[PDB]
Amino acid sequence: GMSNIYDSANELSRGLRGLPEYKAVKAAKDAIAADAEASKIFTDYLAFQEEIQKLAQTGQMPDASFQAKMEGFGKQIQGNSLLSEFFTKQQQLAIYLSDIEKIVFEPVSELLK
Amino acid sequence: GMSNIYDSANELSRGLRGLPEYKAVKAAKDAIAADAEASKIFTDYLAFQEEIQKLAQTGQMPDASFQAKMEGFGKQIQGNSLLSEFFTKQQQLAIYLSDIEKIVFEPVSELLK
Amino acid sequence: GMSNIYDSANELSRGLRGLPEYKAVKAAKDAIAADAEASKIFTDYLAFQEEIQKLAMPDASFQAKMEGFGKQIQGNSLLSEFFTKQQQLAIYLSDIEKIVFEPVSELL
Amino acid sequence: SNIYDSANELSRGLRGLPEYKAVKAAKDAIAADAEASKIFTDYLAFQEEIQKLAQTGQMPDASFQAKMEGFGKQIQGNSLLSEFFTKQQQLAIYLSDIEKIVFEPVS
Repeated sequence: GMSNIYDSANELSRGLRGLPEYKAVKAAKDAIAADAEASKIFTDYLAFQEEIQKLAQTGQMPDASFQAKMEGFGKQIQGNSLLSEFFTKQQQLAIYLSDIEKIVFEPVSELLK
Repeated sequence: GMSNIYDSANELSRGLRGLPEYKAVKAAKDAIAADAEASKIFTDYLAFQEEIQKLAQTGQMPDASFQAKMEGFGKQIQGNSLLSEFFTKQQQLAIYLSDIEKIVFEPVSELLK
Repeated sequence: GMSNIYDSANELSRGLRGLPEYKAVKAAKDAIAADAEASKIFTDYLAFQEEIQKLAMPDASFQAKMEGFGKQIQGNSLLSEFFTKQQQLAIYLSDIEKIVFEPVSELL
Repeated sequence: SNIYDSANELSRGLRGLPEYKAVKAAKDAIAADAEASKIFTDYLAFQEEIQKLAQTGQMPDASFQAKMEGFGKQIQGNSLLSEFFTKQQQLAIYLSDIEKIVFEPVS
């Protein structure tokens, strides 16, 4: 009953970790970590995440510094094979997980109505 | 392959629907839709929640007005037994839902944190 | 042009710090800092702020916890003095912000 | 030297900044061009999106990074947008300082 929920959650989990797209993102993270150059840009993009929370108090007008700074980081990612691999594999996975979400939480949607 | 992932996602939703906890929130939510006044407080509460979580991106505490508002909603909830039955029962369902979140969906998102 | 902006800015800054409403709030926050009991409730309440992020259906757990801190606040005089005063100040500040940034508003 | 007087004096100084004047000029020009205006409107909708994405703790994904990259190209390829985004950086320093100096010591 409760066991059903956790049995199915576990096998759904295992199944997703078996996807070539999961394998690829994880291997890609490991390759960023082994690479000085990739790793440094990743760590800085990570640190840039809080500048995005700044934005959303200080953001009625378009923030030109932010634009340039985010765009800069973008171009660094595109020019680094390890980083663009990570983000494109991550994106493919999040696409697939989003359709699984829809199935899994349909009984909850039924409760918002 | 992606077939068996879908089978597992479909099986997990069934389990959710099999939870007595799920069953109890569904009965509570319907009893609220039958009542025109519990619906209005419920509707009003939901808009108040989304007001609260707009403070999520300012990192500011809820002030005396939000506190005053929540006191009000809390009196309305406790003195309306359709509302109080739903709130008590949603808490019990909530644990399962956040467990599913945790086991299945959060890991892909964490790739970005 | 620039010096002007910076002088007016200084003047307004010192003016706001000299408002009785600003002082009332600073004195009330200091009183919390000096009361071991209020200090802890306040700290706890600060820590509940990461839970309104997690607020990413009505969350019953959240309403109860939030309702709970509200009552802890109304039950503590130092806390209920801080929040009341802080609100009075917030209305001034917001008035002033409207004036100062009206030229930016026109840009939107 | 009361607060309303200082706050009014301060906003009039803003109006007087060449940096302000240069941003108003570039916003109005943009207002009068359908091309530039829709990108502006879209960019702003996208800022909102970044802002809401923000609070999740995540990095912007490949898709957000690509949206940003698209807008970058559009701003750099459109003259009225280039003028605005450049003049906005310069004004931003003054707006920030006012925030820093006036408001955060009482908030």
